[PDB]
Amino acid sequence: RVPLGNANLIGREELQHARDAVTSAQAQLDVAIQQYNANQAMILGTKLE
Amino acid sequence: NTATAYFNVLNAIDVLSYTQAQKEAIYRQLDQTTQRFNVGLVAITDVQNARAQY
Repeated sequence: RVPLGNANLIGREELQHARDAVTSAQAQLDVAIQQYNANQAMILGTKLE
Repeated sequence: NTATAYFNVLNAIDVLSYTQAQKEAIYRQLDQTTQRFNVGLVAITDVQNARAQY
């Protein structure tokens, strides 16, 4: 969507929404990654015994 | 007849101005549609329709 806005062929609210969507997706990914890391704190990559 | 001819000329002037404005608007719409297709949000049929309208 960015190039259309560069030439002023879409509303600026459309660019704001897309950028905010990218940021929100990044935050959700961070939440998932930290959850997984929290789970891995109880194993520390050691054998079963 | 003289009065009628005078007013006909004036009406023609006004209609010409209106159609010029219409052409500007349609040209900008065609530009938008072509750019969107190039960026990859529409199909060729939309560009064909825009060209027909222009």
